[PDB]
Amino acid sequence: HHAPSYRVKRMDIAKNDEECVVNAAAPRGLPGDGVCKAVYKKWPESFKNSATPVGTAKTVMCGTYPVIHAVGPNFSNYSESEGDRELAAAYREVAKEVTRLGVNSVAIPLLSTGVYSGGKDRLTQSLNHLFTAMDSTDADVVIYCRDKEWEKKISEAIQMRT
Ligand SMILES: Nc1ncnc2c1ncn2[C@@H]1O[C@H](COP(=O)(O)OP(=O)(O)OC[C@H]2O[C@@H](O)[C@H](O)[C@@H]2O)[C@@H](O)[C@H]1O
Repeated sequence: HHAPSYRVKRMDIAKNDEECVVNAAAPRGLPGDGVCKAVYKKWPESFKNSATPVGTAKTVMCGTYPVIHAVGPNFSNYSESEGDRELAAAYREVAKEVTRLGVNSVAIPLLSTGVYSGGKDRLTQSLNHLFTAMDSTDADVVIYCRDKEWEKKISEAIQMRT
């Protein structure tokens, strides 16, 4: 009867202490410069056939460690309304994969808030879609970020719901 939790840590997600990781991935499965740079350095084997459409997630094992490649929309290319829909959908697929995998915990970044943000601050938009998808799972969720002001805002959002 474990109590599922949310936490946020400001550090490289490749150093996570959870049972699986979510990559903020690209649709063609190519290595990138954000989270995906770290994921490719740490779990390169998980990039075999990791390509998957925008708005979806695809899990590839590195050994027995699952890497869930979730592809948020690039808001430079999508309208605000369609990009919002694809971002929500990518997180829904993450929740389904976390559940299917049976893991007790997952390390997760904020999708579409960096390289794919279209130059806008999307912390709240992305975090709220994360909660909408993950709230109904019972895995411990650890959100990884790099910006010190974002850490505070994410922490505040978590705490105000408890
Ligand atoms: N190693 C990291 N650990 C934790 N957070 C990180 C890390 N690297 C970046 N971040 C932060 O994670 C959030 C998501 O940013 P991106 O990784 O750039 O993801 P996204 O906006 O979804 O862009 C995906 C695209 O970037 C490429 O890396 C990827 O291959 C894809 O083409 C941002 O707030 C970013 O500052």
